[PDB]
Amino acid sequence: ASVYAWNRKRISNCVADYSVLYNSASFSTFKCYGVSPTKLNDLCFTNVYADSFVIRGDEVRQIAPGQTGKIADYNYKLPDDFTGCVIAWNSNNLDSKVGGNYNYLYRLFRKSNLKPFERDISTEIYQAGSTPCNGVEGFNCYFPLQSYGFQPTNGVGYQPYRVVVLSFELLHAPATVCGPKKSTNLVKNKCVNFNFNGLTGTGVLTESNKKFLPFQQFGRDIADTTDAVRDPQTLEILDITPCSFGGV
Amino acid sequence: STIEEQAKTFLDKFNHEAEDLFYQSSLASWNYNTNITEENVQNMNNAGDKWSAFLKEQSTLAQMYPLQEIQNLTVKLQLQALQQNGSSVLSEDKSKRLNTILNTMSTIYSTGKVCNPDNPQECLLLEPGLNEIMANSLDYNERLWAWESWRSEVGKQLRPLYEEYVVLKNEMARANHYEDYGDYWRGDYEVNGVDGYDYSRGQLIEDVEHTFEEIKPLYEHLHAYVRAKLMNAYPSYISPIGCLPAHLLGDMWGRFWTNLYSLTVPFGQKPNIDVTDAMVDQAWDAQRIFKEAEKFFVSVGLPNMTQGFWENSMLTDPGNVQKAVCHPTAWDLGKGDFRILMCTKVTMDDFLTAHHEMGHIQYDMAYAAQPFLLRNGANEGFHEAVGEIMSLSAATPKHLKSIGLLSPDFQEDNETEINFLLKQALTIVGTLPFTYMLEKWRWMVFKGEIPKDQWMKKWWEMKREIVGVVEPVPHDETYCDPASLFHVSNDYSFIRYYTRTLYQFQFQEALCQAAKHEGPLHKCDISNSTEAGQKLFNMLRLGKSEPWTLALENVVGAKNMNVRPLLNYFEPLFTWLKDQNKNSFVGWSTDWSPYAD
Ligand SMILES: *[C@@H]1O[C@H](CO)[C@@H](O[C@@H]2O[C@H](CO)[C@@H](O)[C@H](O)[C@H]2NC(C)=O)[C@H](O)[C@H]1NC(C)=O
Repeated sequence: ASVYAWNRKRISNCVADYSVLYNSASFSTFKCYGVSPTKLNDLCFTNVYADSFVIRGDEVRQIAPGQTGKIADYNYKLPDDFTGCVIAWNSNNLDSKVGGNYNYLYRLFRKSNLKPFERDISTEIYQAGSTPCNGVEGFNCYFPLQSYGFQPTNGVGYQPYRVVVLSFELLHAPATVCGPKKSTNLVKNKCVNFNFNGLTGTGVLTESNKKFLPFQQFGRDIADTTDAVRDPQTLEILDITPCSFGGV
Repeated sequence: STIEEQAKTFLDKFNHEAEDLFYQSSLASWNYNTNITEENVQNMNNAGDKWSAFLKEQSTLAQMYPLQEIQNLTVKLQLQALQQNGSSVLSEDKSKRLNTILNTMSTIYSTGKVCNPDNPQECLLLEPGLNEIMANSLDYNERLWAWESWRSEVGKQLRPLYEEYVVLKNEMARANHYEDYGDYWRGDYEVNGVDGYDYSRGQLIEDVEHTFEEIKPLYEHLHAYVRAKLMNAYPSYISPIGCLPAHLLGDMWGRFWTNLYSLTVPFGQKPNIDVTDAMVDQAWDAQRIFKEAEKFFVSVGLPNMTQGFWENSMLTDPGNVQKAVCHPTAWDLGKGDFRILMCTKVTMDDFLTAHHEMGHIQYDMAYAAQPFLLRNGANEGFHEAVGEIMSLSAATPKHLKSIGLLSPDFQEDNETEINFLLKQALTIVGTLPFTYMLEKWRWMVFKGEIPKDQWMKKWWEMKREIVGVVEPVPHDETYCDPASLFHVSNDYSFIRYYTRTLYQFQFQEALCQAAKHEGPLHKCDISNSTEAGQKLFNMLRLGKSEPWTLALENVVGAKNMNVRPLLNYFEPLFTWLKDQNKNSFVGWSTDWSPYAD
């Protein structure tokens, strides 16, 4: 969609794999504000707002925290305390066509600057002077939107550029967006330090004979000591025995 | 509220609108040129009319926004360029009369035909008939007959048309607070409001006069040697002391003396600089030409060029289903659209012409970030110079050897260098006095100082004193030979060629200095030189926002016009001409004429 009508998507209750986009190596711009891309991968966020639109290359700098401009102030404004990142890539092969891809628009004219994280889709003719527009364009009255001009021959500052802004959120609401929790291989019959979804126990894991219930996750003993855990991956039960120890 | 902010917002929005509409108009022109069809011509005409109407409306709407209280230099320059209404400064009737006169003059020049007296039914036009005859046939009688017929069938018709066109141009120039149309044209080079770079219209005139004065000995020696070779070819047609014939200059108006290189070659046995044999043996084509040119672009530091041009623009003649213009054109369409339209063949000449055209195109992307009103050169002699410096550098034997066109076993002796220098002088140096005199003549013709009843009597006089060329047939005021030229017959400034030549010589010298070149300037090649490309792009990207004097200072360090690069380039040729002309008369005599014995 147009930048003044930026597509807002709510990302939550899902695993957000930032590694694939961090290492796809095909995007012109990847700017992370407030947190490095690697560290946010192993971090949990309550929500993500994904604002996707198309702007020009020169306007790419406009889409950044603490920036002012036509796109920054009349189409999409970012708060200074930005948490997510911004990913932009050339769309000349897609969003640029022979004759001019004029479908896209941007709010060139507006009566006031946009509030951060606000979208303006007003189509009323902006009144430059004191002369009323009377519902039509003319003197002191112009359309608030200018059509984007995209052609395959355009330069870096004039080619189409799809921009996706991933703002991260973590607040009193329960955290939803987390990266892929890395899982290592499985070992057995060896005193190892394990962690199954937060158990963080240490011992020797052996093949179990007891049968859990499908809703159940891990067993327990009379002394309230963990003694059997079901694998979060392939469904099987393992008895955890304490590491061999004694006196000498 | 205030004029400043409202004018700036209007400037931005109508700059976007004008960029879009100019792109549409140039796209219609490109469609017409690639395929000459009735729908294509109609699209061309409609797009041109819409663009002109919207440009006039935007110019008027900017006119009601005063520039008195606007202090932004770029905004002021853009709005002043818009305010240059030109022919519309007069009444609607006067503008329509001027348009009709210009159209009639252009149509007469283009459709002008010459018919042999023996065969009245057989008639030939100027192009390609007259040009081919005058560049190939060496017969004095046939060349003189073609000269007289072309300058009579068109000159007599165009004389009233040219006179009324000049009168109208003076009228609008006076309505534009200019002394004459020459002043209006020179106002493009004028710089105002810039500290340390202001340029006046008379400054250009005096600089051109001084440059021609310091070039005079070299041109005199070159003309003397060409004349001597001409008696060597025409013993009984040209006096050793008298001036050269007008029709024996190679072309119709004497613009190019390259056609005389066959008869004025320093050595007709030594081979010339040409790699077309190896070029066609290497299975090269137009695609190979363009790829090698792009490789040369990226070799000098210039960035890789967009694939949109490759997937949009045409290279060779698109068969016979549709007709494409073979004239080399570099279309800076707009909205970042850049295309090239030429009939590219497997030849060295087409190689150099294509190199020139992608030089134009790269200069077009150079000022892409500038606004539409600033999306052009500072003057009319920059883009052609930018293309020609690259074309000449690629024409050097070093570039051909690097790209495989010339074998490394090739020997570079003084004979080939002298032949190439003389060929360039006939192509380049020969046209400088002619361009200078023609532009000056048009300047006082617009000024009206020279009485009309002896205008021709003035022209041939300056054909003798300046060019050193005497007409073979005397022409009265009925003849309008200067208007027989395409530029005069189509409202084109002619000083652009001389200015572009001097600019390109300066640019070549600057690029050679940046490339740490050692030796003759003609063998200098900017290939594989990042510093030269960067220095060129320092002025390429500036566009027309900065004064042209600022660009010249950035490139070569000379604020005003310079001829030192020309002297450095042609010093071997100057020495050779001085050595060869020691046994022949130097200069020319105005009194002698072919029609007087
Ligand atoms: C996690 O995903 C893997 C996908 O491979 C699932 O493991 C597969 O389970 C089948 C069951 O027969 C085996 O044949 C494959 O060899 C397993 N692949 C592996 C271990 O890489 C596993 O079931 C999933 N865990 C769940 C759903 O809890």
